[PDB]
Amino acid sequence: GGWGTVPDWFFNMNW
Repeated sequence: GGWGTVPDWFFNMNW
């Protein structure tokens, strides 16, 4: 969800 690492709604949670 924020281009980071762990997956999320958008792509990868920033954190």
